[PDB]
Amino acid sequence: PQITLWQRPFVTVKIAGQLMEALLDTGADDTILEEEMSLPGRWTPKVVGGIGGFMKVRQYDQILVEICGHKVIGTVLVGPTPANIIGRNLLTQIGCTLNF
Amino acid sequence: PQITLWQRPFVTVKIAGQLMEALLDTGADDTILEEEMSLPGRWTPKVVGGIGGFMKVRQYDQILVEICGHKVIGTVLVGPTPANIIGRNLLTQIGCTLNF
Ligand SMILES: Cc1cccc(C)c1OCC(=O)N[C@@H](Cc1ccccc1)[C@@H](O)C[C@H](Cc1ccccc1)NC(=O)[C@H](C(C)C)N1CCCNC1=O
Repeated sequence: PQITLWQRPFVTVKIAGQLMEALLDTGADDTILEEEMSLPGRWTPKVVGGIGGFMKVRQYDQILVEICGHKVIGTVLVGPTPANIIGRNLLTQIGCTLNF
Repeated sequence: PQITLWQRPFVTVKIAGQLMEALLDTGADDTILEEEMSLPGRWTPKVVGGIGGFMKVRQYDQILVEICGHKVIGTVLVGPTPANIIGRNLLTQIGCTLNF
C-alpha cells in the first residue's frame, strides 16, 4: 500500500500469537513494544533515549513479526513505551520507502 | 524523491535564514527543532511527551520551512530535543507518503 500521513500511520501486527497496532515510525532506529508484551526466552538489557529522556528496555533477538501480513524477523525491544513502534530495523524488511 | 530507510532519513531544511538537517519522522505528530534554534516573536508554552518522558517547548505558529527546497508553513516547536524532527504536520504539506 501507499499510506498518506494526515493520521498517525498505525498498522496491525502479530507477534508471538498476539495482535496489536504499532506505529510505522521512520524516526525510530529500533522497534519497541509496550510493557505488557510477553516474549519468551532470554533477553539483554538495553537503554533507549527519546524526547523526554531515557528508559530501560529488554532486547529480544530474532523475533518473528507479521506486519500487515508480511513476515520479517528482527530485534524487538520491550519496555514502558507509550505506543508500540515499528522502527527502521523492520521497516527496511518490508521494503518501506518515504516518497514525495 | 523516493527514500529507503537503511539510514536515518535526514533532509536539509532552511528556516528563518538558518540551515539545519532534520529527521523525516512519521512517528511524530509535530515538528520540533533544537534548543539553539532562534525564532523571532511571540510563542506559546507547550509540553511534548516522547519515549523517556516529557519536555517543555515553545510553540511558534505560521513558520515558513523550506524542506528539500519545497516551501511549507506550519507550527514549529523549539525545545531541548536531541535532533531536529519534521513531523506529520509538515510532512503532509510536502505530499509525503509511506510506501511498501
Ligand atoms: C509523538 C509526538 C507527538 C508530538 C510531537 C512529537 C515531536 C512527537 O514525537 C516525539 C518522539 O519522540 N517520537 C518518537 C516516536 C514516539 C511516538 C509516540 C510516543 C513516543 C515516541 C520518534 O518518532 C522520534 C525519536 C527521535 C529521536 C530522539 C532521540 C534521539 C534520536 C532520535 N526517536 C526515538 O525516540 C527512537 C525510538 C522510538 C526507537 N530512537 C531512540 C533513540 C535512538 N534512536 C531512535 O531512533
